[PDB]
Amino acid sequence: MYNKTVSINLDSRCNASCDHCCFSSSPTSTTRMEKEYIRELVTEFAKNKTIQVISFTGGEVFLDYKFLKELMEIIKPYEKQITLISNGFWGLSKKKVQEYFHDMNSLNVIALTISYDEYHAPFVKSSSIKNILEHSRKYPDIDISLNMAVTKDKMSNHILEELGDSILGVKITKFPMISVGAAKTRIKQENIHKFYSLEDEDSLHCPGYDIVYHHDGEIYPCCSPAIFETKITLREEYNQSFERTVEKLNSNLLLFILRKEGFKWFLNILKENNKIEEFDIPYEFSSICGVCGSLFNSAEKINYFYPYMEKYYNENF
Amino acid sequence: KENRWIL
Ligand SMILES: Nc1ncnc2c1ncn2[C@@H]1O[C@H](CSCC[C@H](N)C(=O)O)[C@@H](O)[C@H]1O
Ligand code: SF4
Ligand code: SF4
Repeated sequence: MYNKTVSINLDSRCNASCDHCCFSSSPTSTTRMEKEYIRELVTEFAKNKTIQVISFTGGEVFLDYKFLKELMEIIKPYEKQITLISNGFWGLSKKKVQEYFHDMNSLNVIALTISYDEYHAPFVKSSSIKNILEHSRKYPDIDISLNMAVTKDKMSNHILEELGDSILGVKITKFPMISVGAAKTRIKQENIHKFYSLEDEDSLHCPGYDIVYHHDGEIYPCCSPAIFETKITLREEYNQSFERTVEKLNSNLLLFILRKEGFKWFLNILKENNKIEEFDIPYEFSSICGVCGSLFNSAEKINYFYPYMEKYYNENF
Repeated sequence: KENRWIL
């Protein structure tokens, strides 16, 4: 269970410095796993019989293209599928776009997501994005998507218009901000959309787990921006196998209760014990992950649930 | 869904 896909966050370094960035990525970001350690991880994931998809994220994965192509080439003999996400800064040159698409097509890259919005706009020109989107027409086996992070004051309405006909046939999704990283301090909270509240608990369910080996050296149960500020980690030692990561994910009591009972199990404990204000749990949220982030972003918060999770285990199994 | 947001 949860062992057919894995993600690696290659680095926190990025050419951009978006004001919403969950990692606060910038050209001077230093948080990353060693290159040799990542090589060993990719080699293991490629040799693993159950993994089908390996996803790469950052930071900006195309910043050190030589290392990315080297990692994709370790996977090549094993025939696993690859997904990539990028700010498309490399789209500036049609010749680079041609080179990278040719590489991606021969290295079993099945999906490429390009992020572009008013937060990315100061660092990447619209023309770079257009170049990538137009050339993708020649590679129908690569799934192309455009991810746009928006706020009430920065809805990216003019950005799509300026992309012109390059967006024809491309899946576009506009999404709200998770109040984590640079979004916590550089964006007014009144500009973040509020779709959920502590009251409509019936819809508070985690979308699912997806293992990520993050640039901070930890392992996370999902790839949501919110998880990275939590203390929920699947790593117990420096050299830990994927089998052990999956076994830890599948035997984690907190994640088991979260999957089976939903966020209402944790929220009702805090309401019953009058800890919503003490734990700084927000009243409204842009997404379900926003609740997740605030329930478990400290060791005190997680440890608070232990006697209740212990009682749950005894009662149910 | 949100579990594959940054990928
Ligand atoms: N605080 C936050 N809330 C919501 N989405 C965020 C976020 N921080 C980053 N993202 C989004 O998460 C995605 C992956 S960020 C890393 C991949 C790459 N540099 C890129 O920009 O695509 C991007 O689409 C980005 O806009
Ligand atoms: S959102 Fe992506 S492009 Fe923007 S700073 Fe973060 S990693 Fe870099
Ligand atoms: S609800 Fe929590 S565990 Fe589930 S995807 Fe969102 S951040 Fe990850």
